[PDB]
This record gives sequence, structure tokens and C-alpha cells, in this order.
Amino acid sequence: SVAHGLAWSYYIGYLRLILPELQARIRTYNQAVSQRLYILLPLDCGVPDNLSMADPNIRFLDKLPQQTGDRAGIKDRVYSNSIYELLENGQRAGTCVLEYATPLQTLFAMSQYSQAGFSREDRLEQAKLFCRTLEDILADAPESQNNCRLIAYQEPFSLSQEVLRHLRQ
Amino acid sequence: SVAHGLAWSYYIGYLRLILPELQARIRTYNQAVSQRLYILLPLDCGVPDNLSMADPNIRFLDKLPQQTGDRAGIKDRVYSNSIYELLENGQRAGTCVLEYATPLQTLFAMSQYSQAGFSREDRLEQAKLFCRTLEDILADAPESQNNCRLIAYQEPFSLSQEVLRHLRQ
Ligand SMILES: O=C(O)c1cccc2cc(CNC(=O)c3cnn4cccnc34)oc12
Ligand SMILES: O=C(O)c1cccc2cc(CNC(=O)c3cnn4cccnc34)oc12
Repeated sequence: SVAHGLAWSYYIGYLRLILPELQARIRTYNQAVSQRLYILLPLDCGVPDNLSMADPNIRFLDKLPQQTGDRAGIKDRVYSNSIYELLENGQRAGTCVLEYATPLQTLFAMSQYSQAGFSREDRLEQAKLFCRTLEDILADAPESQNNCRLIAYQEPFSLSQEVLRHLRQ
Repeated sequence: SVAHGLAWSYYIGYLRLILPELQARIRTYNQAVSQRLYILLPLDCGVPDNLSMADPNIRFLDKLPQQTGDRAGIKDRVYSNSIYELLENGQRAGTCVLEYATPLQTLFAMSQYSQAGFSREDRLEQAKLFCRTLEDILADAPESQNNCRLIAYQEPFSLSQEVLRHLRQ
């Protein structure tokens, strides 16, 4: 399936490369930010560029120092991550590296382009299969050593509360 | 198929975003470099990080000024491209933005991991289907306006000569 290929490329072309170096980048920034990469997986494939627009209680703090690596003819290809503070009744309840799983934008876009041959009704099913495949990959991956957490959800809602339930172990 | 999803995500998550801004970045660097993004598509899915290791006549010149954009919770996500000089009998015969199509690394890796459920024999077929799907996408895409060229090839070989045949219109 397309969700199967998306989960494998997201692991091979991104997670496999940043998850080994992540704790070192977090330690560097901490000179406190939590140790895992928190990945938001909205099953509706709704991926806004601004997290604060999804929930005002999710607030951008700072960028994590960039990771660079020569890859496939690209000198110093850059991998960037953002740090967010999570508010709960006016209080900073958590601080973590947080982002949406970008392949869900591909599912959203493919469901909209007629040439992609993917119906708008198939988004939910493909997102669920992307989630399951990625969980199966990370469960058995050596690069994932208590440093990655997938947060999958369907709105019937507090996004910051869903993140916080995961942050609080 | 997985090649279908890879071609659509490579377009949606990368090409769709950089191809509109590419001529402006090339004009900026030129204050001469050719106007198209040249994408190497080895059908054997062999993707080395160093182009000069694939052919000594392909020589790294400089980085093209980075492109940044806020995306899916990432503040200032970076898109980087490299400029190469192409030598032919000691002479600089061309200068272009050149890189390998990264999803071919996913096909290579999936053919090696038992959990991916993709045989090592299926690489060639999947790379060909990735190529055809991407050509079909770019043929009809509004972002592609004489600014992208796919260079697909099978070794029986000069890589620099294959690039140069495309560079010379
Ligand atoms: O990297 C993958 O293995 C991969 C596999 C499938 C689909 C996609 C979509 C992307 C996004 N690309 C970038 O962010 C990017 C930034 N500089 N840059 C230079 C060359 C190529 N890509 C990029 O990567 C993919
Ligand atoms: O971007 C896509 O739409 C896409 C779709 C499918 C597979 C892949 C693999 C990649 C490579 N990722 C990066 O280069 C990258 C760099 N910073 N960063 C921050 C968050 C996420 N990804 C990245 O992007 C994909």
C-alpha cells in the first residue's frame, strides 16, 4: 500500500537518521526539555503549519540545534526540530520536541488530486495503516531507544491534553 | 503501490515546495548555473552520498542559498540543494543543481529489511514505476515550468556524460 511505503520512507529518510542524534541535541540545548521526539498523528490527516492554531495551549519555545549530513549528492542536508511548551490552566505543564508526522499531508493531498487515484473517503483508513506500520517499525528498530513517541488521535477536544497524557509517562 | 506513494510524497513534500522558488535562488547565486533542477534516477537504486565517488567528472562547486518555510509544526524547515560542475576531458562542460532522487534509497532499504515485505529482485521494477509516476506528475504539474529534469538510467558507463546529454537540451 501507499501508507506502507510512507511509513517506511519516513523511517528510512528521516527517523532512522535523527533518532540516534536526538538525545545529544536535547542535552546540548538543556546545556527542562523532555528526551523523546513526540510525533502528532491526526487520523483526519489535518496538518496545520502552526501548532498554536491547532491549540493555543501549545506554544512555540525555540528551535533545537540543527542536524546536518551529506546525503544523496546534497552537501549538508538539514534536519530541523521545534520545542514547544504545553500550558494547562495558565501553567507550563511540559516542554518537548513536538511535530506532526509530515506523510499525513501526502495522504491528504493524494485524496484531493484526481491523478493520485486515492478517494477522499480513504484518508482515515490510510492514516490508521500508516500509524500501525510506523509503530511496528519503531517497536523493532535499534535507533528507537525510549526516544520516540507517536500520538495518534481522532477528534470527536484538547490536543495539549493528549500530548500531556503521553508526557506524564 | 509503494513506488506510487513515494513519487506522490516526493512531489507533495518536496518538489511542489522548491520548484516555484528555484529560479529565484539560481538568479540570486548567479548574482553560469543552469535553470533546471537535475534529478538523478539510477534504476539500480544505488544512491551514494558523494556524487564525485559515482563519477570523478562530477565535482561539487557550492551550495545554493537555503530555502526555509514553517511546516507541520517545524519552524523554518530547511530545503538545501547542491551545485556541481561537469567535466569533459579536463574542461568544465556544464554547471547545474544536481542530486539523486532520495526515495530510491527507501526502495533499496525496504528490499533489505525482512519486515518491509519487498524482495531484493523488485528494486528495478519499483524504481521504473517510481520514475514513470513522477514523470506523469511533473508533466501535468503547474510548479514544473521548464525547471525540472529527471535523468533515469541503467548501467550496462559515464554519469557525467548522461547529465551532459540532458544539459545540452
Ligand atoms: O528524504 C527522503 O528519503 C524522502 C522520501 C520520500 C519522500 C520525501 C519527501 C521529502 C522531503 N524533502 C526534504 O525535506 C528535503 C530537503 N532538502 N532536500 C534535498 C533533496 C531532497 N529532499 C530534500 O523527503 C522524502
Ligand atoms: O516531508 C515529507 O512530506 C515526507 C514524506 C514522506 C517521507 C519523508 C522523509 C522525509 C525527510 N525528512 C526531512 O528531510 C526532514 C527535515 N526536517 N524535518 C522535520 C520534520 C520531518 N521531516 C523532516 O520527508 C518525508
